Amino acid sequence: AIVKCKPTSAGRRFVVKVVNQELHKGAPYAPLLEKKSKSGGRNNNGRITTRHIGGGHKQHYRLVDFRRNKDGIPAIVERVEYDPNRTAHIALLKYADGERRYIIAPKGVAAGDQLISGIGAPIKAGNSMPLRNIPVGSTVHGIELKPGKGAQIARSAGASAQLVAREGAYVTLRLRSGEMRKVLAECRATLGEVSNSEHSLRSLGKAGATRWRGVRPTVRGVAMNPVDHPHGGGEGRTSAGRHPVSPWGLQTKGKKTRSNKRTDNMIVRRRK
Amino acid sequence: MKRTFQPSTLKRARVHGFRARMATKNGRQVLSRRRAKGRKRLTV
RNA sequence: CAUGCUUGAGGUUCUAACUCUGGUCCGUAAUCCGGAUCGAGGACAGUGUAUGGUGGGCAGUUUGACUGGGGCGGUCUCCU
RNA sequence: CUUGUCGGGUAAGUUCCGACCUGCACGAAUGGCGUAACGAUGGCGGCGCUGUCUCCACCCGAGACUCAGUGAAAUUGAAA
RNA sequence: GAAAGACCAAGGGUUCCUGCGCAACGUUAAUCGACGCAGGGUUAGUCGGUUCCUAAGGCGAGGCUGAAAAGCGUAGUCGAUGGGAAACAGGUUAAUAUUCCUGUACUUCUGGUUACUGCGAUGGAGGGACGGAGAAGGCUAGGCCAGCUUGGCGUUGGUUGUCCAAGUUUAAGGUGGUAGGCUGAAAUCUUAGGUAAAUCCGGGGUUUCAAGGCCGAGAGCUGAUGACGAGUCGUCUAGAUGACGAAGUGGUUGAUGCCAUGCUUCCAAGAAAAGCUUCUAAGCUUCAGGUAACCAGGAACCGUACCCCAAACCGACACAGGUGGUCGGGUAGAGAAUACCAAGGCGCUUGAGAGAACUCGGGUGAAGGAACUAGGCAAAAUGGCACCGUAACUUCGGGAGAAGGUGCGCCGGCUAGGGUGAAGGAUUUACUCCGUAAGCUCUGGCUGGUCGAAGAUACCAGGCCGCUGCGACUGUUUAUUAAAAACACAGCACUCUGCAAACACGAAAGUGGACGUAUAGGGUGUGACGCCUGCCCGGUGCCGGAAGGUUAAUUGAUGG
RNA sequence: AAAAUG
RNA sequence: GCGGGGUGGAGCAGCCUGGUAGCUCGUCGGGCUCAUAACCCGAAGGUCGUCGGUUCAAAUCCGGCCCCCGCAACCA
RNA sequence: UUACCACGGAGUGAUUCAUGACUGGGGUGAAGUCGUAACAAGGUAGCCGUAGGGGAACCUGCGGCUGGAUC
Ligand SMILES: [Mg+2]
Ligand SMILES: [Mg+2]
Ligand SMILES: [Mg+2]
Ligand SMILES: [Mg+2]
Ligand SMILES: [Mg+2]
Ligand SMILES: [Mg+2]
Ligand SMILES: [Mg+2]
Ligand SMILES: [Mg+2]
Ligand SMILES: [Mg+2]
Ligand SMILES: [Mg+2]
Ligand SMILES: [Mg+2]
Ligand SMILES: [Mg+2]
Ligand SMILES: [Mg+2]
Ligand SMILES: [Mg+2]
Ligand SMILES: [Mg+2]
Ligand SMILES: [Mg+2]
Ligand SMILES: [Mg+2]
Ligand SMILES: [Mg+2]
Ligand SMILES: [Mg+2]
Ligand SMILES: [Mg+2]
Ligand SMILES: [Mg+2]
Ligand SMILES: [Mg+2]
Ligand SMILES: [Mg+2]
Ligand SMILES: [Mg+2]
Ligand SMILES: [Mg+2]
Ligand SMILES: [Mg+2]
Ligand SMILES: [Mg+2]
Ligand SMILES: [Mg+2]
Ligand SMILES: [Mg+2]
Ligand SMILES: [Mg+2]
Ligand SMILES: [Mg+2]
Ligand SMILES: [Mg+2]
Ligand SMILES: [Mg+2]
Ligand SMILES: [Mg+2]
Ligand SMILES: [Mg+2]
Ligand SMILES: [Mg+2]
Ligand SMILES: [Mg+2]
Ligand SMILES: [Mg+2]
Ligand SMILES: [Mg+2]
Ligand SMILES: [Mg+2]
Ligand SMILES: [Mg+2]
Ligand SMILES: [Mg+2]
Ligand SMILES: [Mg+2]
Ligand SMILES: [Mg+2]
Ligand SMILES: [Mg+2]
Ligand SMILES: [Mg+2]
Ligand SMILES: [Mg+2]
Ligand SMILES: [Mg+2]
Ligand SMILES: [Mg+2]
Ligand SMILES: [Mg+2]
Ligand SMILES: [Mg+2]
Ligand SMILES: [Mg+2]
Ligand SMILES: [Mg+2]
Ligand SMILES: [Mg+2]
Ligand SMILES: [Mg+2]
Ligand SMILES: [Mg+2]
Ligand SMILES: [Mg+2]
Ligand SMILES: [Mg+2]
Ligand SMILES: [Mg+2]
Ligand SMILES: [Mg+2]
Ligand SMILES: [Mg+2]
Ligand SMILES: [Mg+2]
Ligand SMILES: [Mg+2]
Ligand SMILES: [Mg+2]
Ligand SMILES: [Mg+2]
Ligand SMILES: [Mg+2]
Ligand SMILES: [Mg+2]
Ligand SMILES: [Mg+2]
Ligand SMILES: [Mg+2]
Ligand SMILES: [Mg+2]
Ligand SMILES: [Mg+2]
Ligand SMILES: [Mg+2]
Ligand SMILES: [Mg+2]
Ligand SMILES: [Mg+2]
Ligand SMILES: [Mg+2]
Ligand SMILES: [Mg+2]
Ligand SMILES: [Mg+2]
Ligand SMILES: [Mg+2]
Ligand SMILES: [Mg+2]
Ligand SMILES: [Mg+2]
Ligand SMILES: [Mg+2]
Ligand SMILES: [Mg+2]
Ligand SMILES: [Mg+2]
Ligand SMILES: [Mg+2]
Ligand SMILES: [Mg+2]
Ligand SMILES: [Mg+2]
Ligand SMILES: [Mg+2]
Ligand SMILES: [Mg+2]
Ligand SMILES: [Mg+2]
Ligand SMILES: [Mg+2]
Ligand SMILES: [Mg+2]
Ligand SMILES: [Mg+2]
Ligand SMILES: [Mg+2]
Ligand SMILES: [Mg+2]
Ligand SMILES: [Mg+2]
Ligand SMILES: [Mg+2]
Ligand SMILES: [Mg+2]
Ligand SMILES: [Mg+2]
Ligand SMILES: [Mg+2]
Ligand SMILES: [Mg+2]
Ligand SMILES: [Mg+2]
Ligand SMILES: [Mg+2]
Ligand SMILES: [Mg+2]
Ligand SMILES: [Mg+2]
Ligand SMILES: [Mg+2]
Ligand SMILES: [Mg+2]
Ligand SMILES: [Mg+2]
Ligand SMILES: [Mg+2]
Ligand SMILES: [Mg+2]
Ligand SMILES: [Mg+2]
Ligand SMILES: [Mg+2]
Ligand SMILES: [Mg+2]
Ligand SMILES: [Mg+2]
Ligand SMILES: [Mg+2]
Ligand SMILES: [Mg+2]
Ligand SMILES: [Mg+2]
Ligand SMILES: [Mg+2]
Ligand SMILES: [Mg+2]
Ligand SMILES: [Mg+2]
Ligand SMILES: [Mg+2]
Ligand SMILES: [Mg+2]
Ligand SMILES: [Mg+2]
Ligand SMILES: [Mg+2]
Ligand SMILES: [Mg+2]
Ligand SMILES: [Mg+2]
Ligand SMILES: [Mg+2]
Repeated sequence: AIVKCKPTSAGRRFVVKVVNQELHKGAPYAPLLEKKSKSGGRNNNGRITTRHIGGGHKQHYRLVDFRRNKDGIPAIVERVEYDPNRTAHIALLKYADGERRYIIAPKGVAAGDQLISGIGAPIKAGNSMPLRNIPVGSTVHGIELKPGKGAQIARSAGASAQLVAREGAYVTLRLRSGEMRKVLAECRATLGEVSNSEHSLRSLGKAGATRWRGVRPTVRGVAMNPVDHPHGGGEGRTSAGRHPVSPWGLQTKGKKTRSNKRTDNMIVRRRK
Repeated sequence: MKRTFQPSTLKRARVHGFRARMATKNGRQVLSRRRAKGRKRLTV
């Protein structure tokens, strides 16, 4: 539930908090955690390759099962947790033979639920099974692109895709972006959408809440000198006297940058 | 006022030391160029 | 006008070249790298070479003289 | 142009506040018009307080002054 | 005197102590010295390293890539600022001491003998193992007071006494399992799991019980008839030497230190690996190995002097500068502020005069009170606690300590409580529950008296108010003339990107983005909030279209 | 289909 | 200092390239209407700012003058 | 000498009158200017609520009413 904060301070006036009272408030499952360090946006040459990255809080990595290849054994949701490195929540499952695993929590799984997988599973939410025998018109999430590779699409909060068509050994499904893309019918998906649908109804409230997530301030190119940006220079405030452009000379107000040409045959319709 | 030289012997041996010049061929020519001048120090 | 012999252009398909930052087996005690085998794409992508376009992202430079200081203006060759 | 004109404040106000519209040459995300809280931010006005001032006077320490010791500097064509 | 005292780390390297010196060094002299000469001085199983383990990162057999040099990276092995065994009190030198000596401990290893025995990993499980803030307790160091012992009887009125001075100390360890924290326990059958196996862990079933199991400061008892202790006696040259050596106790207060890696709560969701416990695999199997008791021995190597908020380190100097962490007493005080002191340390390496102008740092000022000036710059003024009271406006939080006002010292009378706490009582008969007079300590209330010019009496300790421009606010910025209206910001919008993502660094391999997946990632402009954001696609960009016109390498008909 | 006023 | 203009009552073509002044509104006269407006038909109306010059011929070329409108007037 | 207390002072609010540059509409007045919104089916049937636009009456969208003409 979203909670609006009282204007007790100048930095609490516009804070809208997403608070869920049903998340687990103990400790995460230790056997499925490993360390991860920050990079600052620097590659192995030590140079900044992606800017406005740095700082934040220490985090652990949670081994989330994106494959979901225990076909047949029924599971049971044991708790829904917080993940520092998603925007969705995660569900800890206990199978009929120990073997606890993390998955991405669907929209309405709390403490029971079976969440079986494989061919022949029911059509309830949270069940995983190949795209071939998912009824046409239903919504899916966590779609994988290569068999055995793991889920790639529809993974953030409240995300979903819809199965539109099916013919041959391919299925066509409409992505959250508005794009029609054909996917192999051998690949797997999960029914329903992703939890934490209200993630978008939040307000950070202050400059310090951006830094808690590891994001550094963004200077705008007009506030620079000609040596630093194509937009910089001029006496007084100027409006970037040329057509708006990237720091490295690429136009950004409308120019298309896709140049794949290998996977064009899997794009039925563009997003735009 | 803080001055530029703040001494430390661990950071002195790891940057200018003998085993740091012999790691790369560019530092192995500093040593040869100093053995030819006739230097007595030859390494930090 | 079917034909037989060739080549130009396009579409469709197949696998056997190439591709895989997909699975499992071995080297092996190893999310590298090789080999084997499944799976997908497939003569496409990609790279070499030749070529048209774009390209201040980057570079080497030029941007005249007279002048009651320089600039602005005017003048710069020939005839009475 | 310009200290535009009118009103307020002051004994007297090229600054300040409220208006007019003749906008040399405002104007709507190089955002337009307002706005509580905030500011070692710009302008103006009050109360208290005062050596800021009329106009300076006395007093207390450290130099300056004399004695003993050590002992520089910039500069310099030559100087009756 | 929250250092200008004491101690660690870095850094320095003989500056440490003694004997002999004054040429030079020391901003003066020097008999002195961090100066010259010559000797001396640093003692470890437990302190710090090394050996064991890893983080960021480095190197990197093969490998991939690259004109050459070389780049990246797998296995691996280096890398603390972190993890992981164990010692304290007293004495002692001119110079060392948790090291030497005395006394009392603790950890670990080796070789034997006996007795019983399934041993075995690099692999599996457990454990190590952890955030911000807050709060209620328990305790300890430390501090005070009383009593006790020893000495004193005061150059000037009184001082044989509810008088004055000093001391009233004692660790590690062992025993103890307390305040308190966490957890259900045992037996039996079984298994889509932990890459193979497992009696270990995870999962499932049945039976029984309300009691076990792990942590945990601290008190007390002992260590300790011992050490220490004012001082006294003997011996010697004013100081050394040996022996003896009094009291050594209770009550209150109480930490920012320990219980506490605990408990509650909130999002920003809070290191790894080894040491450690346990299970089996390959191998032995009557050797090996393991488990207990006893006996005998061992713990190697390196650093230990001195400065260390500075005259010894970084600044050319014996330089108003800079330098990480620990301790930190008394009286006032909320306080680690401030004032006066303790322990301890110092008076800052030129002086002596005299008392001109002028300069620097201050004190007081008649009448006036900003008339000064670019401008109230500077100065003056306000300043604490309790109580009363307080405007426009507002995003309902605020503005607000708005503004303004009253009381405050000391000495008595009466009076209401809290905390600790003998005797007593109870049964959980003992590290226990309830509760108590005296004493000690902490909060008040109403009622007088009294001194001064003035009682928050010194140090310390907000000046306030009314209109406006700008930027919403906290924050950042030109090290060394600009701290702002500039940058950032939360919020808004446009646009690109379907994952081997766009994009960026790399002749390339590769890496970041991201172990993320359109509620996500990059670029661009604007900049909380409220009301809004109007017309123009002619120019230049971008997006889409494919008909026609032009149009490169290439090909080579024809002609000469 | 156009059709204002006095 | 440089540049562009002055044409019926009003606002705009004609000036390039010398020989022919045009468009809309307005004005006048007659129509339709009970009357005005709107609408229809027919006419008038500018020797081209002024002077001077070349030319057979100047709104048109070349000069001065009087009127306007734009820029520029900078470094100390 | 203390207690009560009038005059008089200090700070800060509320309320009510007079006035104020400049501005918003209202009413009245004459042979003024622009159009013609309503009254007939007033020549696009009018009114009500609401929103946007425009020299002005007013126009347009959404819903409602008949207090609408012809058959
Ligand atoms: Mg960014
Ligand atoms: Mg993240
Ligand atoms: Mg920005
Ligand atoms: Mg931004
Ligand atoms: Mg930007
Ligand atoms: Mg700027
Ligand atoms: Mg700038
Ligand atoms: Mg740069
Ligand atoms: Mg540029
Ligand atoms: Mg400007
Ligand atoms: Mg600029
Ligand atoms: Mg510009
Ligand atoms: Mg370095
Ligand atoms: Mg050197
Ligand atoms: Mg095939
Ligand atoms: Mg990748
Ligand atoms: Mg491979
Ligand atoms: Mg190809
Ligand atoms: Mg090609
Ligand atoms: Mg190519
Ligand atoms: Mg250039
Ligand atoms: Mg060019
Ligand atoms: Mg360039
Ligand atoms: Mg050159
Ligand atoms: Mg040049
Ligand atoms: Mg140049
Ligand atoms: Mg040239
Ligand atoms: Mg010149
Ligand atoms: Mg000139
Ligand atoms: Mg001149
Ligand atoms: Mg001259
Ligand atoms: Mg010129
Ligand atoms: Mg002016
Ligand atoms: Mg005025
Ligand atoms: Mg007046
Ligand atoms: Mg003034
Ligand atoms: Mg706009
Ligand atoms: Mg601007
Ligand atoms: Mg502007
Ligand atoms: Mg704005
Ligand atoms: Mg704009
Ligand atoms: Mg703005
Ligand atoms: Mg504004
Ligand atoms: Mg600030
Ligand atoms: Mg202000
Ligand atoms: Mg004034
Ligand atoms: Mg004096
Ligand atoms: Mg002298
Ligand atoms: Mg050292
Ligand atoms: Mg020496
Ligand atoms: Mg000495
Ligand atoms: Mg001596
Ligand atoms: Mg001498
Ligand atoms: Mg001397
Ligand atoms: Mg010496
Ligand atoms: Mg190690
Ligand atoms: Mg490493
Ligand atoms: Mg390497
Ligand atoms: Mg190699
Ligand atoms: Mg190691
Ligand atoms: Mg090591
Ligand atoms: Mg360490
Ligand atoms: Mg010493
Ligand atoms: Mg000993
Ligand atoms: Mg074993
Ligand atoms: Mg392990
Ligand atoms: Mg730790
Ligand atoms: Mg916590
Ligand atoms: Mg904490
Ligand atoms: Mg005590
Ligand atoms: Mg006595
Ligand atoms: Mg006496
Ligand atoms: Mg006496
Ligand atoms: Mg004891
Ligand atoms: Mg003990
Ligand atoms: Mg207990
Ligand atoms: Mg030592
Ligand atoms: Mg020492
Ligand atoms: Mg010290
Ligand atoms: Mg000190
Ligand atoms: Mg020094
Ligand atoms: Mg000195
Ligand atoms: Mg010093
Ligand atoms: Mg103190
Ligand atoms: Mg102090
Ligand atoms: Mg003392
Ligand atoms: Mg001195
Ligand atoms: Mg003197
Ligand atoms: Mg003075
Ligand atoms: Mg004074
Ligand atoms: Mg006086
Ligand atoms: Mg005075
Ligand atoms: Mg006076
Ligand atoms: Mg006064
Ligand atoms: Mg004045
Ligand atoms: Mg004056
Ligand atoms: Mg001041
Ligand atoms: Mg002052
Ligand atoms: Mg007050
Ligand atoms: Mg105020
Ligand atoms: Mg009196
Ligand atoms: Mg202050
Ligand atoms: Mg202003
Ligand atoms: Mg600001
Ligand atoms: Mg702050
Ligand atoms: Mg900074
Ligand atoms: Mg500066
Ligand atoms: Mg500032
Ligand atoms: Mg800035
Ligand atoms: Mg975005
Ligand atoms: Mg801006
Ligand atoms: Mg266009
Ligand atoms: Mg167009
Ligand atoms: Mg196109
Ligand atoms: Mg009319
Ligand atoms: Mg007529
Ligand atoms: Mg200038
Ligand atoms: Mg109407
Ligand atoms: Mg009408
Ligand atoms: Mg009508
Ligand atoms: Mg009509
Ligand atoms: Mg109404
Ligand atoms: Mg309209
Ligand atoms: Mg309407
Ligand atoms: Mg209607
Ligand atoms: Mg109705």
